Amino acid sequence: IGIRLTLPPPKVVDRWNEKRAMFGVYDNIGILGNFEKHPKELIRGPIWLRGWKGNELQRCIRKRKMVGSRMFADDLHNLNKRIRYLYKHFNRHGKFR
Amino acid sequence: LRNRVTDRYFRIQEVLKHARHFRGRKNRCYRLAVRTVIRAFVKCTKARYLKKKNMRTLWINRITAASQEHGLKYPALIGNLVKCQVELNRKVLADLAIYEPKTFKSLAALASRRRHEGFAAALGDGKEPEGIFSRVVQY
Amino acid sequence: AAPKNRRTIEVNRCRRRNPQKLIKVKNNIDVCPECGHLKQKHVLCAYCYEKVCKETAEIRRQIGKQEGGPFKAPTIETVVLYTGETPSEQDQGKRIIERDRKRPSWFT
Amino acid sequence: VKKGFRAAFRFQKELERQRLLRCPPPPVRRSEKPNWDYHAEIQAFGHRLQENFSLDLLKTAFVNSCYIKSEEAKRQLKSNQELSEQGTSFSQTCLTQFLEDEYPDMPTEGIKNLVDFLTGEEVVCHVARNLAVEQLTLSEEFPVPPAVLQQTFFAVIGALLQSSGPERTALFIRDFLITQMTGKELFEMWKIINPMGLLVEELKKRNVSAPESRLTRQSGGTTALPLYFVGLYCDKKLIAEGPGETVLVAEEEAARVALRKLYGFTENRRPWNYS
RNA sequence: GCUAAACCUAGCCCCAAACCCCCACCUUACUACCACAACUUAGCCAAACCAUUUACAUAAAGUAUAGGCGAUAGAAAUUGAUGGCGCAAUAGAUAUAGUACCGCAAGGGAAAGACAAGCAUAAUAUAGCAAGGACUAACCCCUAUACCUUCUGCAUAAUGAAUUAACUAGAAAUAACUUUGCAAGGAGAGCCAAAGCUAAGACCCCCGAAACCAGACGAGCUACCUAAGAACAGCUAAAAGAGCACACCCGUCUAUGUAGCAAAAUAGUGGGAAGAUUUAUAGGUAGAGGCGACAAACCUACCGAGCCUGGUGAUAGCUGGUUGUCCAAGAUAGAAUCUUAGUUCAACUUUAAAUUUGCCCACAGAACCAAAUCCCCUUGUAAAUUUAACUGUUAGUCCAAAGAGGAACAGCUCUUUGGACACUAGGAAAAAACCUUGUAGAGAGAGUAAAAAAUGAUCCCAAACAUAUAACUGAACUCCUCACACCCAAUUGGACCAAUCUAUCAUAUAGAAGAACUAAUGUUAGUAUAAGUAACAUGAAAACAUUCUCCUCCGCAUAAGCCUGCGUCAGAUCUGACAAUUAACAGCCCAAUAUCUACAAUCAACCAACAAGUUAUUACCCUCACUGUCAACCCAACCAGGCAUGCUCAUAAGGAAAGGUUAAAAAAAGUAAAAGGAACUCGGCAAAUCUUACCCCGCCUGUUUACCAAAAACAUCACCUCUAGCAUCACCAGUAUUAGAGGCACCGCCUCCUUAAAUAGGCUCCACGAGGGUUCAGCUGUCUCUUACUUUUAACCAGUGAAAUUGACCUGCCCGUGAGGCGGGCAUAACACAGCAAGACGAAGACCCUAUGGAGCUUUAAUUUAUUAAUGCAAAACCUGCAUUAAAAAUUUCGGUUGGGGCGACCUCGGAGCAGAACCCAACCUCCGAGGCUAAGACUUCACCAGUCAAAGCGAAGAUCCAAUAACUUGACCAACGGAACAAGUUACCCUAGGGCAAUCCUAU
Ligand SMILES: [Mg+2]
Ligand SMILES: [Mg+2]
Ligand SMILES: [Mg+2]
Ligand SMILES: [Mg+2]
Ligand SMILES: [Mg+2]
Ligand SMILES: [Mg+2]
Ligand SMILES: [Mg+2]
Ligand SMILES: [Mg+2]
Ligand SMILES: [Mg+2]
Ligand SMILES: [Mg+2]
Ligand SMILES: [Mg+2]
Ligand SMILES: [Mg+2]
Ligand SMILES: [Mg+2]
Ligand SMILES: [Mg+2]
Ligand SMILES: [Mg+2]
Ligand SMILES: [Mg+2]
Ligand SMILES: [Mg+2]
Ligand SMILES: [Mg+2]
Ligand SMILES: [Mg+2]
Ligand SMILES: [Mg+2]
Ligand SMILES: [Mg+2]
Ligand SMILES: [Mg+2]
Ligand SMILES: [Mg+2]
Ligand SMILES: [Mg+2]
Ligand SMILES: [Mg+2]
Ligand SMILES: [Mg+2]
Ligand SMILES: [Mg+2]
Ligand SMILES: [Mg+2]
Ligand SMILES: [Mg+2]
Ligand SMILES: [Mg+2]
Ligand SMILES: [Mg+2]
Ligand SMILES: [Mg+2]
Ligand SMILES: [Mg+2]
Ligand SMILES: [Mg+2]
Ligand SMILES: [Mg+2]
Ligand SMILES: [Mg+2]
Ligand SMILES: [Mg+2]
Ligand SMILES: [Mg+2]
Ligand SMILES: [Zn+2]
Repeated sequence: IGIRLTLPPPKVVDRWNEKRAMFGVYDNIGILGNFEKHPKELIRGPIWLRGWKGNELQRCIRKRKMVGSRMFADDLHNLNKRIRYLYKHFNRHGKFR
Repeated sequence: LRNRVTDRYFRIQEVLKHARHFRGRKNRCYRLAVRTVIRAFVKCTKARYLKKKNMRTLWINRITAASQEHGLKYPALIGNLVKCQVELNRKVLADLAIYEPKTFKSLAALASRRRHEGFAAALGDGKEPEGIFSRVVQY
Repeated sequence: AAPKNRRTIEVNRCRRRNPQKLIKVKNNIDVCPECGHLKQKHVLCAYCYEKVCKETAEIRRQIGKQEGGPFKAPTIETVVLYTGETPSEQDQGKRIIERDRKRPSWFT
Repeated sequence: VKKGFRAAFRFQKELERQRLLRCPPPPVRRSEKPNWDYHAEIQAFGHRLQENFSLDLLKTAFVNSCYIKSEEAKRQLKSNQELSEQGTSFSQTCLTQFLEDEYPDMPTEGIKNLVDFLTGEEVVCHVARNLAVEQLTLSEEFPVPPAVLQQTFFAVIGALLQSSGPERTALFIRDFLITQMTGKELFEMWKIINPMGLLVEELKKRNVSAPESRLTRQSGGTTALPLYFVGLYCDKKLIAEGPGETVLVAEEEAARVALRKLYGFTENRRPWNYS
């Protein structure tokens, strides 16, 4: 048996808190603001991902370049190993040549 | 764990419910219930053909019994009722033999009559007048 | 060798619950007609035997307390007498093992 | 804990379903469960049978003295006695007429027995459960006792008669009560004992000597599964033939078949004409 | 009804921001207190080997450039810069914890907290993949060869699964296609643009080697060595690697044991036992290294190369797996390849799109030297070609036919035309390959197709029938009433969708993603089966004080090790509290300087030897502190094993071989045995008895393969050969009668009988041998030929209670097919218990082949001299740089078809029969050689790369890369001739991944 018996507590979502009521506001700051700013300049998050996209290999390479010299030793060694593996995989393994 | 099947129970019971009436461990253990249930449904599908074949052979047997009760084999009865243009099938012939003996007696008499007419005609020389029951009716 | 297939619960039930393996109901129990305790026919009433062994042990404790140490098997018969029982006329010249409780009704 | 809600609710519903198979609830009046309005229900009862019941008479044909008394006692209008009497009396008379005209030779004892069977509790309750009389009828005890269903059913027939006249009521009776004779043999409704005596009586009334019982056919005389075919005769002419395992039982069955043939109630009689 | 099943949070993951924190302790760490020093990543991995080589903001740009110009590598100038569609106790950190526990060590590394399977209630009744058609009826009747994966299909041919629950396997570009925006321009700079641009949508898995390299940890086992210690009774013999034989050490032969008492023991029988012996204690040698009386022996249970961490998610042309529903199209030309276990191209398949001919096909037509084939007008048809875009299959089996090879046979290799199979269904018995039949659902309707015999070895095999009119029976084929996408592998297209999160509703529309398990000897947890089976334990009586019977190479102490581990009390069937082991024994030491310090020990005296074994001066008049002290004990996971020394030598000390019973088999140990005494057997193994003789090998004692070989191997005195003229770390505080390295093995001598019978036995050279062979005599249950009794085991009662194994089983025999399960016969009420070993291909170890797997060994296989040593030349009597020669190593590889694998040939191109008549078609089948320029259209060696013909017109009559080159272009090798730039022999020590109807003849009529 892998199914619960009593009902879960009700997850109450407040669809009108501040974060949801104001979602998206200023996502047209460029078109409606004389192009002073750009939408990407509102993306809050990692230093090395604000307004950029890519597969895991490119993401790891970018992380190494921009914060590789600030990383803890073991995390950085893991990152280098990961880049090595992904290089081998994306460049030698796969259905399509 | 991001996504885990939360309802594997119902997918199991969909297959066990068809196995409660089995015998052994293969009525509560899925790994065996599945194989035997699948064999069960395959036989269930494939068995309709045999159902038709078997009911027809039962009817042929019952009709042979009834027709032998009146001194007349089964080849004669069917092969000489059609020569009288009676399209009674075999299900209803069996039902008549069991549940209406005298009607079947009459049908057997008719078959023997037509058989005799055929023998008499073939024994003769030429196209002498056809038998009183051997006259076909056209559409 | 080793088994080639698990044995099902059905075969195991036809073996384990076969009559030859069941515990038989005993046809030889009854009640001590006088004493009124359970007993088998060919065996002593357990309660009576225990109440006899207790007195035998007490008598033997007195015997040990009187003989002193080991290696003192007497060369005469022995008689045991309970309270208020003078040595009878037949028991003179036989060692007496005094006890300090009224003689049991079952001691004849 | 697996995160989710759908499987939990689905399992709760399945548990409730299982819990409503073991320990089912005590059955209760359909007039208490949800989705009930008496007026629409009674009007639909009318229109369903293809009959133009007068609404007031039909309303008072489903109310029983028990219900009136219980309402009077529970509080700290007409009842259906008269309609029930009219309906029962008319039903008896009309069934007698039907059976007499369909089966002329049958004796008055047999016709009265058939009429008691069809208007009895065993068949009236069956015809009253499968036409929603128990749902509309007012009483104390649920399920309504079969006697109360019977008296309410004939109250409804009485309302039908007082409303739409005799002929339509006769069609109603032909449609629901007489149909119950379908398949039943005669002596499954007219329960009798000592059939040979009754055969001898009827044959005497027609001035012919009592029948001689012979042994027509037999197989397995000595075994434990015999078959004796006993054939009554009446001055060298057969009038019946019966099977059995004992010769006594075969003679009894020969008497039963002879009685059926004389009373015109055979297995292959002209089937009742409903058109 | 038990067992269980359920839950939330304790916490954690990824971001953002901010730069983070009394005493004792480097000696033996956690100890109050005395005279040296630290300062290039190799290689797994790609190139399908491998050797140069191979990765550690945006844009310019994957451009310049580098590169066996292969795989791949790759700039710069300039440009400009508090949170969560995260986990929620098998997840998230390994975490309640780096604790418990494993390991000597480096190091490894957990678990968990809040009516599923299994059973009981309730054992079963002929028959059989356990179901289906059904039926009034559970069985009985008819039908019916388990699932996954791999091989051409596989009856199970083989692999995997006891069973439940949880967790467990498709990540992304280049183009294309679809839908939006804008459109000669698109885009929020860099880019593209001859309808394109911008955005989105779609597509590329999991587990597993032996290995390699680097840095740590290990000599508490074992090999050897060092320092300082210890043991060796008694007898015989007196200075001896002496004889018999205890302690001690080893481990010859047999039996027990084989998850055992023990991951190598027990009992007997054996070799040594004053020495080359054995042994306690501390130290040393460290992994291509150590050590080695060389056996590839040993270096912490597994060493032809330790172990741990890291590179490491090594790589794997090899094995195994790969998870919802439904539909549809869908299969066997060939070429090259260090290549035939694989890849690329083609052929075939699929989708989308464009266009118009495609298939069949008569008459005509295709050479000189039988079947048929090619080509098209019509005709029946509706398909075909072309374009854009991907994957997948590829060298299959059987049957008819024509050939080549082996007879015209060997169920034989190969080529060709056709069919079938790997797709449905019915028949010939079972039946992939023969005959009949396809497009799919419901029917309790119908018509047919194919389809029946004539006249040697367990146990024959449907039962029967000579003569009543020939028709009937028979499918998923066809018709009938209704409904329709609803029967192929690999692959490809499409329509739906379970559950979770997010946005908006507040189950739907969308967006997302750790998104679905009948299967990886998967992992974790639960419970089964074998199974209440195998195995284990407590001497007797009693008055619980005691007495009795029997046993021990045992016991007491110190040492080493361990650390409170049967003392009291109180709770239970082990938990807590309390208590204890008192120094005289043992450890913990020493003020400095100079001086000395020749002769053994052995009852130490006789003989005899060799292995040769502290004080004087100066300074100090201080006193007992500190620690060990227990036990039934330590190393072996808990234990018939291992454990140094002193003393008791059969016990003053210590213990208990039988839980109760009965006295079956088979098994184990022992005792006895008539007559005969090796006739057993490979052999006198075992046992009983104690004698003799020879032969082979080795001179002797000794040493060796811890755990299958103790030897005829190693070592060894003796002899011989080679090298070396000599200082303070080995040889060596040595010096040619010395030291090191080799061969051989003292010494002397030379450089026909046996048996009745027989394939066995019969350079000299004493002594010795658990060495090998033979013989005499004896002895005996080895045997002729077994038998009895005892003990353990055993069987039963009572307690405690495993493990391999297991798809499901409702688990028969015979014959046939290719066997408990299929077919045809036979048999058949259910159920324990004890036996047996014919069958369930019943549950480790070998042998053959393969891999452009791994690791070696040798070399006269290729490449090198980096390191060392000589020289030679420059550099200021020594070191630095360059060159040559060598040794020492280091890296690296082992082409293809094949008698029977090996031997040996051949490997590219060309011509003749197979392949009779367009094209093509194999051979280690059949027979032989070769190494002027421009330009419509075409042919081709079944791909590509190459190759071939050519009207007109103008002018004259064996690849790529590299080097030399101004050049016009040029060559050898690449002949393994689609070519690694340069690599052989071999693995009896090998390791991993895997695969496995007879020409010639024998015999009878
Ligand atoms: Mg049919
Ligand atoms: Mg490589
Ligand atoms: Mg955890
Ligand atoms: Mg964990
Ligand atoms: Mg259950
Ligand atoms: Mg089998
Ligand atoms: Mg298995
Ligand atoms: Mg040592
Ligand atoms: Mg891998
Ligand atoms: Mg391969
Ligand atoms: Mg299809
Ligand atoms: Mg043509
Ligand atoms: Mg069809
Ligand atoms: Mg839904
Ligand atoms: Mg998943
Ligand atoms: Mg599994
Ligand atoms: Mg057993
Ligand atoms: Mg036992
Ligand atoms: Mg002390
Ligand atoms: Mg002292
Ligand atoms: Mg002590
Ligand atoms: Mg003692
Ligand atoms: Mg004992
Ligand atoms: Mg015992
Ligand atoms: Mg003897
Ligand atoms: Mg020796
Ligand atoms: Mg020896
Ligand atoms: Mg027991
Ligand atoms: Mg067989
Ligand atoms: Mg048995
Ligand atoms: Mg290869
Ligand atoms: Mg290799
Ligand atoms: Mg040729
Ligand atoms: Mg060719
Ligand atoms: Mg070509
Ligand atoms: Mg020209
Ligand atoms: Mg080649
Ligand atoms: Mg070639
Ligand atoms: Zn008593």
